[PDB]
Amino acid sequence: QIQLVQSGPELKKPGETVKISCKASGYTFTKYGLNWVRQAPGKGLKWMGWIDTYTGEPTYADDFKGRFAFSLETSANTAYLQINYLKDEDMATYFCTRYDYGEGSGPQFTYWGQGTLVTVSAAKTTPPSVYPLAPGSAAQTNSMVTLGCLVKGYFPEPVTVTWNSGSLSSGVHTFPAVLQSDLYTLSSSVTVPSSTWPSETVTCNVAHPASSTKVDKKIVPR
Amino acid sequence: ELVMTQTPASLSVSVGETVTITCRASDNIYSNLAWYQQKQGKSPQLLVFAATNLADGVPSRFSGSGSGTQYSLKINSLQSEDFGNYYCQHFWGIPWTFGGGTKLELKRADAAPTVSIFPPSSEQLTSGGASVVCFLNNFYPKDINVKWKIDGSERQNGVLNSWTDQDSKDSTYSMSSTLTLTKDEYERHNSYTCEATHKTSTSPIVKSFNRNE
Amino acid sequence: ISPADLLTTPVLTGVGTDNRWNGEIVGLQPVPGGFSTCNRHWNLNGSTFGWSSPRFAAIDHDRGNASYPGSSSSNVLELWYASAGSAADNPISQIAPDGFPDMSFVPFSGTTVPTAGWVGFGGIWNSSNGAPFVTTVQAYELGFATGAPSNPQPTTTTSGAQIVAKSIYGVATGINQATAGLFVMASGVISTPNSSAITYTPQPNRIVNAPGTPAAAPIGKNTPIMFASVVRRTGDINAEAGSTNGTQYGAGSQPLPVTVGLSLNNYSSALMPGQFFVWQLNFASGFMELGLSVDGYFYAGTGASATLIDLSELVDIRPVGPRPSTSTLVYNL
Repeated sequence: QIQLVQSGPELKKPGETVKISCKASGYTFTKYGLNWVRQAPGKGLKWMGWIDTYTGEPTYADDFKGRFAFSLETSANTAYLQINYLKDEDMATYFCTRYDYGEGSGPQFTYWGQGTLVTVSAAKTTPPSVYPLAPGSAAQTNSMVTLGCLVKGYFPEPVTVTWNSGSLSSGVHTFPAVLQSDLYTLSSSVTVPSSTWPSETVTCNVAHPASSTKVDKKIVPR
Repeated sequence: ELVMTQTPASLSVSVGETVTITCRASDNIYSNLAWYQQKQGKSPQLLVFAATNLADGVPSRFSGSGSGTQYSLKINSLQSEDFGNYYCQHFWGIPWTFGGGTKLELKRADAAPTVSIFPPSSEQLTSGGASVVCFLNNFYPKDINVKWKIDGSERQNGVLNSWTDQDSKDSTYSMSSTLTLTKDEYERHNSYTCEATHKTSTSPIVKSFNRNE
Repeated sequence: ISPADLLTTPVLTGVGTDNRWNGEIVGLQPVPGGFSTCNRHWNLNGSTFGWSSPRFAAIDHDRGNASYPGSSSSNVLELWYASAGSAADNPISQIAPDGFPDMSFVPFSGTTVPTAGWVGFGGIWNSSNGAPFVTTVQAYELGFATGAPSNPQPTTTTSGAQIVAKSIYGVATGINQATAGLFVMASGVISTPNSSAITYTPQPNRIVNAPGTPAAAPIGKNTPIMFASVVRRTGDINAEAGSTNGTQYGAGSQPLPVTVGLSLNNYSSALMPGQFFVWQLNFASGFMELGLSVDGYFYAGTGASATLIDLSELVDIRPVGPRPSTSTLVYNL
């Protein structure tokens, strides 16, 4: 099997340096050039350059000549990308991909690594604040009722949210986390029949592994 | 120099439909054009190379065509496996450039948003803050706009919005909205309103509450 | 017509040049394992499977792509490449421009100088108006490759390949230019990293051939030959024949006068396959026979020998006529 396996995710501060690994297998490493493509979260793919795996010679797009450097370790079948003096604008997923052109194929990026996400932030590790969202005291009950969990001000990703220790999966909407300054906010809704709440218990489980925290907030009425 | 313009940005399609997406180069790239597919949370995969040739292992329903400056990618009878993002890319002088991307989302009939408003929890209030939360669940199509109104006046600053991907089960979209206030500012007003405009309704969908109840 | 007048005495005694490097033929290099050649090579049907005419003018392509590596544009190697099959101006074949060498690209970078690469002088120019990029003039290695530009690797087949030009020394200022033109004089030299001569160039496993190129294989004790001339090398540009750092030989498939003649008249009725047109090469002490096939290849009765035959004692050439290739061509020193 031909594959390119990339190094794990990194989380760095502005100004720091990162080095990403991309290890090939299943083919002759020095016979095919490796290109680097990057993608900011939600945006498109920007091409960065290639490193000739036979000679070690790198070529860069002009925007990347300053702080980016391609290298390789032939003995390890591995290519490296190093970024110096990290900016916010460097936060992206970085792909190494194998270039092919010849014998009826190409020009093409034929095989892609799984990607490496470089997160850039100056935030300090913070536990989340969990708040139970019950309907306001003066609200009318239909056949269904929706309850909420609000998770505010944590860093870094990720936080995990379950309802009733996982026993509630239908009608649960856990939303993508977003920034509030440089901390994260997350919310989660669960919709249940009115005949089961507040009759039976609905709690919200939130776990933040980076800060070793497990909050369980039960939703009680008003 | 050569910039790539893809069109359209996104289109909603159903299984069995035939779809054409377009990539236009700012100068001649002499058919040195590749097409890639990227699925949510994955790495891109090669579809077409040299404008008109399917990569090894790509189903026959995919079709690439073009020359000079105008190229197109055709998918005959979109199977369920075809949803995701599509990119064109040129190999005519560095920098090699990718198009902006076309997102193929799955089609369905309209759905009314279920709106729920939640006042600040009594726990957060005693901790200095005040967040009003609004959920707008299971609606279609994706385009929706939410406005917060405090005592009838719209509050622009202080709101965070989160949109989900298309749902893996019912193909709908959901949205979350939080209006964050100082505790003092929250206690100086009465009516907090979450106002949504969507195709399914003509009047805006509204859910409010007054602090004094 | 009789092809006898195609190989007269001046062709192998000082005047005739080889059809690859245009150097004065001074030897016959047998190839015991055989080889193929199509570029600037003609057969007795008036046809070539190559992409060059029997002349040495300029290599000229108007639609490639140029770039330079590193983060600095000064005193840097310049890379130019184009797809095989895009020499639209060339009426002979769209594979490569007329005069592009038929040798697989020898990769290199930085300070290292490629070994045994075809090198020519020229640079990059502007395809929309014809103006030169004056800061890109240098000596460039030219060859066929795959995986250009990310990692040019040598190839010896044309379909799907790329033609590649890369300066062996740093150009004054490198440029990144799409639809860039290449201009290089068609008379070439051999790249060497130092003063030492190398083996004859190109070796059989470096020659690039188009689809359908017939091969030259042994027939009994008859072995196909190349024509060896003294070609200059970049490592010691002054060295000529009998140099103290060794004598560099370049090799071609035909004497250029033979190629020219074969390309002006049709000789289809002079030979059938299985026959040589034989000339007798008379030396100072002894003689030998040279045989020409319908595919335009020359043979000698030297069997498995790869020793180079010196021609400095050749006196005159006499035509013999058609002879069966079942008969071992005479070789008597």
